[PDB]
Amino acid sequence: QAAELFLDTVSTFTSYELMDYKTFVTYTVYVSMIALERPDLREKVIKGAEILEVLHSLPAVRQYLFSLYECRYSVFFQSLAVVEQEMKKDWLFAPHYRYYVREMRIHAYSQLLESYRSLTLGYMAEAFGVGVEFIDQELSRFIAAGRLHCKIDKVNEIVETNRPDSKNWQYQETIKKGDLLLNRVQKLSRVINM
Amino acid sequence: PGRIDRKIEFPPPNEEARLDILKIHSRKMNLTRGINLRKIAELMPGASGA
Repeated sequence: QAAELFLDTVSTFTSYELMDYKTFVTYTVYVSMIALERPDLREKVIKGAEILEVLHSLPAVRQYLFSLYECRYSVFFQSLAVVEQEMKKDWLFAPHYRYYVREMRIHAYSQLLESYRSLTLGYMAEAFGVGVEFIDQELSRFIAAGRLHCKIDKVNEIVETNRPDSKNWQYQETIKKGDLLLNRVQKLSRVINM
Repeated sequence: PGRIDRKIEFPPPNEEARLDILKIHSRKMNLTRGINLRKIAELMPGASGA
């Protein structure tokens, strides 16, 4: 919703509160890179001249956007650590800087990993980002986190993916909201009538 | 002269008094950032408010 309110970046103005228009540009790209998928990214932010000419003055942000779009995975963690570091030292993003990059990592892992089925784990250290045990414990906590749809083999050194349906995942949030609202109207149901 | 109490003249707008009508009237449009209404107010040589 935040990028959706940040949709225009055209009628937006040289503000009193974001006196840099380009800081508003950095904000809308930082929220857009999570908020929208490839089709949207591959038309909206990549072809906008009004969005292009303002990151034209940005050396890192133009790199940080194009390292993700142009499959430059290894430097993406470097610039990711930069923007995550400043975001850690940033007002209004310091409430959710850990929330940001835990979505960025699983987003890039979804991007590369949802291409092939038989890509091995040792392939990714040199072409993707260094640390075989880091990719080990990192994907292990994400499959263990119940996302990042694949299934890793260990003692033959290969990573296998699958594809799930839109059934049980879409079922899950329905039973979440059903139990949540059941708690709500149950609680209020005991609130009224003594 | 014992009839009318006050008579008030209405002049055509100058370059100042066209810019504010551009300001008020330009409110309900979906603009683009950077317009420079001063130039356009100079381009109109003061016809009337309509």
